[PDB]
Amino acid sequence: AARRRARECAVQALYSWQLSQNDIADVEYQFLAEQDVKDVDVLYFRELLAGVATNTAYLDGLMKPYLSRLLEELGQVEKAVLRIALYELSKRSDVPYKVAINEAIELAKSFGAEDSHKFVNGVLDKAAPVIRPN
RNA sequence: ACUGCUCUUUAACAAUUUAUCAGAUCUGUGUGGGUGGCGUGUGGC
Repeated sequence: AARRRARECAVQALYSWQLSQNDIADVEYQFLAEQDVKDVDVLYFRELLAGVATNTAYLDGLMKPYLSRLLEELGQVEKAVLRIALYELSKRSDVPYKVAINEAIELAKSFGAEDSHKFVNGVLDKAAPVIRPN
């Protein structure tokens, strides 16, 4: 509710970030200004704002040859969701493959484009090597 | 400590009923166009 789902409490921010292209600090500023969210540990809020570090590219660079399609064609919602889910394990190292990927599959159902989970799960099998000591 | 372990490689068609051989006008700036009603009073004839 609070710890894990925290991600999907602020993927909006990510989305808006990946659409606004402004200062991420002001991004979280306007986001917390939008509503008082209590299903998120503010430490995970700081993680989400830390999810700006350039390895973002690298994590899509992680799958850059491991892609079924192009990158920009992956919608901004999928872009942000997958980018933060890989920011868990590509630079932040929060949890193993099963836990974080169950998260990335369950907490994108109220945002996906009616089929997002199939492709994110089929391409996220790259999450197995990124933590090989699974 | 003590709600939280993969669901498995992206949108997912409406179009529809004789019938066919396709079957000259692109003007104006000539110009009229850019204080009274009523009442009362007075006086006159």
